[PDB]
Amino acid sequence: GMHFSKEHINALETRTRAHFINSLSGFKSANLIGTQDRQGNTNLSIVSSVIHLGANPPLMGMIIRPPRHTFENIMQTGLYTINHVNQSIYEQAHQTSARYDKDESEFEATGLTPEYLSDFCAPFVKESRLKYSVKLVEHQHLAINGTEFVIGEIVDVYVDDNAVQTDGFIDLQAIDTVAISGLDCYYTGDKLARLPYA
Amino acid sequence: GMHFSKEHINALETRTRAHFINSLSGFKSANLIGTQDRQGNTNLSIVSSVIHLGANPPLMGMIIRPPRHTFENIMQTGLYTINHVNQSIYEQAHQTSARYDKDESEFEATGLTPEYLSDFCAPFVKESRLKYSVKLVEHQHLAINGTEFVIGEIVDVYVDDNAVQTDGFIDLQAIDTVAISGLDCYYTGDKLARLPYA
Ligand SMILES: [Ca+2]
Ligand SMILES: [Ca+2]
Ligand SMILES: [Ca+2]
Ligand SMILES: [Ca+2]
Repeated sequence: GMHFSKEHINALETRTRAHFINSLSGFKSANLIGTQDRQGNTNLSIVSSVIHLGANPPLMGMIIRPPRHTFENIMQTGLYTINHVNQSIYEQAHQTSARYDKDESEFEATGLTPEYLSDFCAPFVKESRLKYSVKLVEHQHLAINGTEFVIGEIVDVYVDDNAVQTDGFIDLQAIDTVAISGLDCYYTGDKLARLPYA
Repeated sequence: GMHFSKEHINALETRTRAHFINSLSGFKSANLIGTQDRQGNTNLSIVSSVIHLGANPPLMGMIIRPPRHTFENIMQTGLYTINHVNQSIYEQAHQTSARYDKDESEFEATGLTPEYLSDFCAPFVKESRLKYSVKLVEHQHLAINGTEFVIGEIVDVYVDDNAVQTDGFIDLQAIDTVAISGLDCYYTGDKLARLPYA
């Protein structure tokens, strides 16, 4: 067993320490966040920080890193979409994180395709098999490191046919959702089992 | 494609809605949180909400659901361990979530084994292959649904030999870390690829 002390971790070069600490949370979700400004200019960003907050009411949280437009659009319009990345699109999803021209939509820049549904004024990713609209409820600034904790209410959900079981469970491996580890590693899930209420 | 509206989701029975909304974040990390009270009584809980907050300083966040002892111990002593669940121990990890006697340690109650390291006064899970000590920095109460957002600084990390690559990356599949989806589904990761800075 190897031991990395607090001092040893601080000694590491910035990028090495980044890969290392970002690996420590365990698996993370891979989601595309669809937004637009008030003039209808769209944006799309991959994030790995979507976190469940509750089912009643249905609340989802995410942490925004210390592009600017995704957070700015959310703050200005209060609307966004969350779209599962899947194995067919994880390369294009990853590409959204590149730095683009100020007015360059990551939808336009990549092979991903926007989609508007149910009068919701933020674009969905057409290629995503599980996605939902979200309305901003609260944002909390974390001064400890400059992150933003964005809290929103789930509105509408769209999911491939046959994916949602009668008890509400969705098999993420069956719809080919991908997971992330570290800053840049993508994985599919291989189901072990569902375990009953302990 | 199926569409579940806000109204449809609210119509679902509590447990069905729970499975459904908890599936929507995508994959989640599976971590055991080791704690003890001021008298040395230990506790252990599985959580699926550990989230990366930053690498400099190294901060990890977690959301505690709306057992009491894990949060109480953290608040009273300011110390806890975060331990990756792996394929060999996910059944026992799941069992920690059962309701136990007031003074019954989940270490004692399950096949998992406590371990103290480097003078840190919170127990580690011996069987975990990636684990770290954490010191409480901040806790924020979320009144929107009664959750607690617990923020701590990573102190010491312990990891199986050969797991940490020279660039800091840790292959979670190689150390057999497990992921969670929904409320009760466990998975291993099957690596697709690491992608370069876009
Ligand atoms: Ca050593
Ligand atoms: Ca496109
Ligand atoms: Ca329909
Ligand atoms: Ca035991």
